[PDB]
Amino acid sequence: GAQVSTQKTGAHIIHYTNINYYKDAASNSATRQDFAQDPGKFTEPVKDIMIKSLPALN
Amino acid sequence: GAQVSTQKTGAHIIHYTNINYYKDAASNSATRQDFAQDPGKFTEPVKDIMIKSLPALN
Amino acid sequence: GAQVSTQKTGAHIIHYTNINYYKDAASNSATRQDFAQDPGKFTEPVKDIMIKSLPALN
Amino acid sequence: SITTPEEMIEKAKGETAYLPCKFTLSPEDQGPLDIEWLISPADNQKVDQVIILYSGDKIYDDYYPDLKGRVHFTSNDLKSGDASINVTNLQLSDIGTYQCKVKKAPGVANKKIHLVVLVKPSGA
Amino acid sequence: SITTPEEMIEKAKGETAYLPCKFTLSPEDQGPLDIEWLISPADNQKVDQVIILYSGDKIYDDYYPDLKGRVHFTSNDLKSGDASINVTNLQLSDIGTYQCKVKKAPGVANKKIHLVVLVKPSGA
Amino acid sequence: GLPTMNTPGSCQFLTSDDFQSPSAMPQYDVTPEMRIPGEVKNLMEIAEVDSVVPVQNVGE
Amino acid sequence: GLPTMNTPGSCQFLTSDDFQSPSAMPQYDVTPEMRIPGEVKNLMEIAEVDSVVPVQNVGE
Amino acid sequence: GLPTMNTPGSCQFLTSDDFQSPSAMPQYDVTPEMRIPGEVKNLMEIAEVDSVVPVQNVGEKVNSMEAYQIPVRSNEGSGTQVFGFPLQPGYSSVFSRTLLGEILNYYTHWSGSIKLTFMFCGSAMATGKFLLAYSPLGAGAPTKRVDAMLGTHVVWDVGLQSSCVLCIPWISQTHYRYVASDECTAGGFITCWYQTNIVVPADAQSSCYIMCFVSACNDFSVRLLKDTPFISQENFFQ
Amino acid sequence: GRVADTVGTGPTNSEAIPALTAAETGHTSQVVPGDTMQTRHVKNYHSRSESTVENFLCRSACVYFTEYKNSGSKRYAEWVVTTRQAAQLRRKLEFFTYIRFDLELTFVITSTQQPSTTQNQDAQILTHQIMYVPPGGPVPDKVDSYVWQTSTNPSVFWTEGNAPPRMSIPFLSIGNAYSNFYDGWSDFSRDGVYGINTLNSMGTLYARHVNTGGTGPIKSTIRIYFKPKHVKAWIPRPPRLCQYEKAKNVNFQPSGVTTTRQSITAMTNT
Amino acid sequence: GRVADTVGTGPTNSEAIPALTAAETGHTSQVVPGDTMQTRHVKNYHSRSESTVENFLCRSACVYFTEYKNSGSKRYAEWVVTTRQAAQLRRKLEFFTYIRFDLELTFVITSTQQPSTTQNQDAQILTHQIMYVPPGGPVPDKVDSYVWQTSTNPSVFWTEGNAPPRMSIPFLSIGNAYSNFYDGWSDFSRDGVYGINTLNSMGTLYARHVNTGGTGPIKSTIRIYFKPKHVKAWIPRPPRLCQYEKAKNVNFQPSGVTTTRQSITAMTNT
Amino acid sequence: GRVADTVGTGPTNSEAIPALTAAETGHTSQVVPGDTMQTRHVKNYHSRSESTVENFLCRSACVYFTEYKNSGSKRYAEWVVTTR
Amino acid sequence: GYSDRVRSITLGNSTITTQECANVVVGYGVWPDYLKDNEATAEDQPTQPDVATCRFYTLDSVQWQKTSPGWWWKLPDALSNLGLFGQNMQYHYLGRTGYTIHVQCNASKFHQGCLLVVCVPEAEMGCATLDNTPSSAELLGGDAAKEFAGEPIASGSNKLVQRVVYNAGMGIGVGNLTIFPHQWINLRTNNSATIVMPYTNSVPMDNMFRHNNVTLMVIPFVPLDYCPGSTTYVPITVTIAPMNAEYNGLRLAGHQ
Amino acid sequence: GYSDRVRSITLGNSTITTQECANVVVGYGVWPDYLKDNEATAEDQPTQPDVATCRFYTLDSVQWQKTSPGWWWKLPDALSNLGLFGQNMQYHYLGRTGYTIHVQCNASKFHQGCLLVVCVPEAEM
Repeated sequence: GAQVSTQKTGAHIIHYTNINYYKDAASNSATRQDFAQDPGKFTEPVKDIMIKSLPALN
Repeated sequence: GAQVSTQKTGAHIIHYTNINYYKDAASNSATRQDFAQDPGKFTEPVKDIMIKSLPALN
Repeated sequence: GAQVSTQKTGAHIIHYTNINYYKDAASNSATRQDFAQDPGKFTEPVKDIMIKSLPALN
Repeated sequence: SITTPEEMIEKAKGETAYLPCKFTLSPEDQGPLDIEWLISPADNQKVDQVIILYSGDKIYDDYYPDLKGRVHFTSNDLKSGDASINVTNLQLSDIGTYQCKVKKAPGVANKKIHLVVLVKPSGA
Repeated sequence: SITTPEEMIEKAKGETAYLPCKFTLSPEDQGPLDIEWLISPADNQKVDQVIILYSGDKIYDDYYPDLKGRVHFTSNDLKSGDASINVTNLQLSDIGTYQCKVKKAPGVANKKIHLVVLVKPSGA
Repeated sequence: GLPTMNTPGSCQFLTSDDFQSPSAMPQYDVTPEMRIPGEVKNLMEIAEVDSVVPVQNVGE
Repeated sequence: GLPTMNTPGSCQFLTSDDFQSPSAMPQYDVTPEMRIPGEVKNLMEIAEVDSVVPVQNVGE
Repeated sequence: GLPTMNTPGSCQFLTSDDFQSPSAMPQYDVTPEMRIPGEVKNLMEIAEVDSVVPVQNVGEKVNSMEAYQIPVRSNEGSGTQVFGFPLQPGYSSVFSRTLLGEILNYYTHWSGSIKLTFMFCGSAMATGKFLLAYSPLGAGAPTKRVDAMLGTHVVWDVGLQSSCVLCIPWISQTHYRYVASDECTAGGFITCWYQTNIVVPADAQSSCYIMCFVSACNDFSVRLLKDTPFISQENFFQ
Repeated sequence: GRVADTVGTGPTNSEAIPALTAAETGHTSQVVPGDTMQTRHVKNYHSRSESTVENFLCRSACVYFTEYKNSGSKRYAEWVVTTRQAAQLRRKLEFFTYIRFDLELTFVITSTQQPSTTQNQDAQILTHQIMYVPPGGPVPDKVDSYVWQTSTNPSVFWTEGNAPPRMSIPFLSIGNAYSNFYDGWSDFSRDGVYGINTLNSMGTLYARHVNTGGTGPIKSTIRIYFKPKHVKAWIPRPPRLCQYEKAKNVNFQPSGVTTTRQSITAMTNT
Repeated sequence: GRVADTVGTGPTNSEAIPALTAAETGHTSQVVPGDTMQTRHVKNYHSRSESTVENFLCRSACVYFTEYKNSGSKRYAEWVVTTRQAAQLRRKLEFFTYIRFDLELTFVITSTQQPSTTQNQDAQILTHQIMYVPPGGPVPDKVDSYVWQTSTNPSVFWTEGNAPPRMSIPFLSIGNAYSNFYDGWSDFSRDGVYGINTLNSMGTLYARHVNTGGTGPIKSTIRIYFKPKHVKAWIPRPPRLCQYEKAKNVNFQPSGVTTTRQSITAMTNT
Repeated sequence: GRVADTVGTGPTNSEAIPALTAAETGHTSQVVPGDTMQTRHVKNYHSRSESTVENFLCRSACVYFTEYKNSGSKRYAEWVVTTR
Repeated sequence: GYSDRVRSITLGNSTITTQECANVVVGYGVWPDYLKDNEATAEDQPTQPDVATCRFYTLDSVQWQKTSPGWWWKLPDALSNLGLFGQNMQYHYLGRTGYTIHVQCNASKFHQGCLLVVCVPEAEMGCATLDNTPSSAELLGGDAAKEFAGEPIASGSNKLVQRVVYNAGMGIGVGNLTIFPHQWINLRTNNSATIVMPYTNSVPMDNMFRHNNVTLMVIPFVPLDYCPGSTTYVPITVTIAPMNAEYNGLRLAGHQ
Repeated sequence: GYSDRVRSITLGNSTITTQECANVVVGYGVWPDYLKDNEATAEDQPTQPDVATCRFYTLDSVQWQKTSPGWWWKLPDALSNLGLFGQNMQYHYLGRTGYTIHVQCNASKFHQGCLLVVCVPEAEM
């Protein structure tokens, strides 16, 4: 039950193979390819949306 | 996800297998079978093509 | 890209597996199962065929 | 490293020599800064003698009785890249080779200045 | 290696012997060239004594008081493959076995010449 | 035995390695995850937040 | 790491072994083969050729 | 554990090995590639470019521009020799420091044809004709024009087209020849002779110079990488 | 990858002049033997695979080595990473003006017991630490420093007797290629050291003994091997003629363009 | 691969004379037992697989060994690569006039401490370097030479206790086959050494200690093993009768064609 | 995982005031260079993969070390497990 | 009719003609062009002046004597004081350009001599004093040509360039300079050389005062000769036109 | 472009070039060729060496002085000691050949003079 996944490469795709050997998830290798982001909870945590081209206070 | 490729052999075809083990491209093995060539940028870098059977200057 | 081939066995068939690991043919293992023969170039190198039941010279 | 590591300077007795030692740091150089000036006199057979030191945020004079009070740093801010020194009231008995050593690990650099002092003030 | 590594040469007193030592290099031989000639005399019990050397672009004579000024290289260009020598004004006291040693790493070769000098000039 | 050949790098400990390894605690059942506010996925999410500059950093 | 176990025979050099090995000369291009007369595939091909017997092998 | 058995070669470091290995810098994002002019894929692309031959490499002339100049002049006869050297493109001091030669000295074997281009650099009023000749080995180098004429050769007539090409074709008993000096793989001889004279009017210089260039033909190749004998070192630089 | 065949040609008498050209134009002639002589037809099978830029550059070379002891003054080694201290690899790289590559690093570490008067020496086995400090990172000033903690610096630990340690490094430049040559300055006033940039800055390597072994003195040596991989290169150059003098500049002593022979018709070297 | 069966035959009375021939013609008779006697039918299953040229040649053999020390005069070993210094493999190869093969090289390196007066010996583990210099490459003249930098020469590094080091070499000739015999010269005047060509030139091997170990003296020995692989061979020859004398020529001392017995009817050897 | 491109903008004369805001609100402004100057268009390929929380934290570090002897007083080591 | 010896080249308000030319060498096969969106890194809108700066500038002439070793010019710097190309260099952090280079030298059918004309990317030169590196005044001629020497420059404790011609100031063999883009001016064939050079660098744009990325070199391989009664003064004259010039990072003028 | 003043002629392993030529004269309109079956009389199979003998041989040069009357060369004989053409002449009773003759003489735009170059069948003197 092998899994094939893409390697990290440069810009101007090539693949690699993995097979889990052990019975616990905590034995697996690291999770290095999680590139999701969500900065809007720290920037812009305001109740009323603030449209950038308008005055902030009116 | 194995890749099969041809070995270097003599003239007067036989194959080999590879599987990438690591998560970065920089971990892969060397690229030894790139046999493209393009000498016309160093030889013949002239604006006007020069037909070999003609005089070069007329 | 595995190759399966027959093993050497006795007379009165069982198989084995191989996979090439390297990029040059000179890295492969020996060629031990080439059983062709052709002794007629050393025995009988005569221009006129010699039929065994006849006299050699007539 | 130091800008011009090999040079020679000619001055006259009574004048005061500027010995330039200007350096530039690499991004790898992250250790503490050390600056040493030593001397090898021409007349004398003593060799490789410290005349002025700078380390751990402060200066140390008083290493060469001969240059007592006549060797100083010329910059108000040494660690910005200037380790030049002034020698004053020059006389013949100091003609020699001065050496500037700058250390900031991993980087190490040195510079040799050959000071010639002449009788008459004249570059011929 | 050297062309004919074992030979014997007969000459008469007063004549001058040619000792051929001609060699050929292999493509592997890329070290510097060394050429040595040594001697084992018949009359005498001294053995393996250098008479003439060539190394590092130059010749060295003056190793055997007996052959002083009477042993020379015959080629204007030695490193092209010629290490032959001339001995001159031959007399009985030099009859012996001469040895030619050519070195150019990895390669090493030697040649033995047995020089016989006879009273009368005659090959019988 | 499958015929093998150890390459250079065998038995080294490289601190940025990413290998599997046996767990010392077989079949242990981790505490379930909770929905906690303010989850961070990327350090740049922090960098994009404003903070106050000490411009007048002179003496005392 | 795939869990493995070395068997007896590990790290021996047996002179009649048949193993792959890395070439010291990557991608070298061998001289092409020529058709040469008298190719030999098997030593028995030699044995089937007649040769002269020294029957009178007595003294000098 | 999967039962395994280590073969000979285990744990060696062979400098021409080609194995994977773990990166010390996981997920680092390389700078994107740029379109830069002059990309090189193969060293032969360099070998096929002409470069200037130091034919007159005699004495102190190697410390000046005169090493690249071939003297010719108006003679009081004809058929005398202009130059000669052997076809030893990696080992002859004539050829060893050209582009072709410098590449060859990283290799053990060479094969293929070679081009020698000559450019006459006298005044426009000077005329002349030259014989350029290659003589395969086995009989030694020619000493007269009438012996050089028997081999492969070109008769160059100097005019509006200023340059002439002698092709040295691959004529060998072996598919390859050694870069080092070796008599079993001797290459032969290259010579140049006055076919007629150099003739000038009055008030034009009667001495002139030719220049020579070398490059590889499209049939040329090299084998078996090695270290060059040209670079060396006694301590690590600083 | 193959080389070109030879077309067979017969005799000729015409206005076509393939062998006459004008080198003034900067063009290299494309002549083949069939242009100037009768030739047979040849089926050439020779290949050009051993002279690709990758195969030309992809071999391990020792760029540097140093020593450190288990006692005394010099307890660790320190090296700014560069290709310009070893002649053989520098010369090969400087065939090209600009180049991209990844690296495979291999370390060859060996130890030797030093003469002493200490009796009853029963040393245990030695482990070694090699730390790589990127540029800007703090550096150790003693063998027992918190820096060797290596929270974010990659380190390899290695015990003597095992296979040599090895790791890969990606193309690491802030520029789009490494530059082997730089005709300029880093300071905008051009009053500084000439030829210095930071497009090739790669960092520093530190090496130490983790344990001291036994009561006797021991000196170790670390040799560093670079193998380039995945190579791209641009703008070929004349190969270096004069011997190298300095690691940080191109300074040379003048030398003749080749070695000499006796005369212009001489068939041998001198 | 099997051998031929035996056809059963009965009595005969005819003009057919299979057993009478003429050896003058150069032909070897194809007679089988059924031609000259009554035979049963036999189903033969025997095979000829162990006498293929490959199986006959493909075993490891020691071609050469030498020694080097950690101190003193001879600090490294140097060997021009050849098959002609060890009798057993030379003789097997010289069954054939021309032959192509690849090689597998195995090295067996072992060390021994030498007698001394030095007290307190606590030697560390020894690593070894083996360098292969193709023909034409520069060679080391001392154990500490820049040549050991090996930018382009293949080298193997190996630590004692591990498995023996091994590498493959392709067919390496400039000719289309290696020649075991050469009836001629290298110089066109035939005034040189006879029997010398460069179709078998293979290069040189150098071996050294990387570290010295400890304070005591240590001598090591390197044994070199050749195994041919992927063999093709042509033009069989009579096997070598006389003992070998030199490595670079075929020179021999004459000897009888076999050993003797007492009389022409004697049933035992002498 | 990629970073954002740069939109090319030309001159402007209007009531839109992207560069004036009120930091009192706790909001961080979302301004980009095109709001306050003329810019070309840029195709940015840079990635943010090396600053994920995982890649930021997943390296080996020595948290503690100690010693023990084969004879004498301290024959074993003992450590309460912690990162602090 | 037609002849491939004549040529005209027009740029901006300038035009050059020639009646005895060879051909035109184009770089490494690459014609110059503006930087594209998918290779840019600087975000501001670039200025493209386009006839004010892309035009022929003629430099000061130079005398070919019978013993002349040769000349060189670093390219951004040679034009740095010259017109609006110079002004735009002075007011911007970043710049990008190619070039059309044209070298002129006429003489009679009775003179003889041969010059190599080469355009060398990244011509980092050596100092006579092995520990030092050469000063700016030694390397940068600044609209005046710099001269090679005939013999090695003596070592002192100076900052002079190691100037000897047969190593091209670069520790190489000068006959191998033909790997670079080049032509020959051979007095019996040709009175002009023309090279079109694209932008070359390891980065998309660069500062024009800090870094000189190409160097023109002109070197006599066959010396000038003639007979008495012929004209003795033979000058060489260089004209250079930048192509596709762009600038980024506007600020106050200067270089420090 | 093109010019009818340039010419190249290749035969065997030899080639000749010229940049100031006139044209090429062909015999009496007849190009050389081997003898045909219906004109042969000798019955044995002929040898045809074909590059070993069909190639350019350059003779010894000659000085043009202001008073030179002129020169002549008998053709089989001029080449009779010269290469494998000479050897094949020496070993055979019978032979048959044509020729390509090329005469070279350069001088400056300031010299003047005029030579006739003729090929005379059966020049009995």
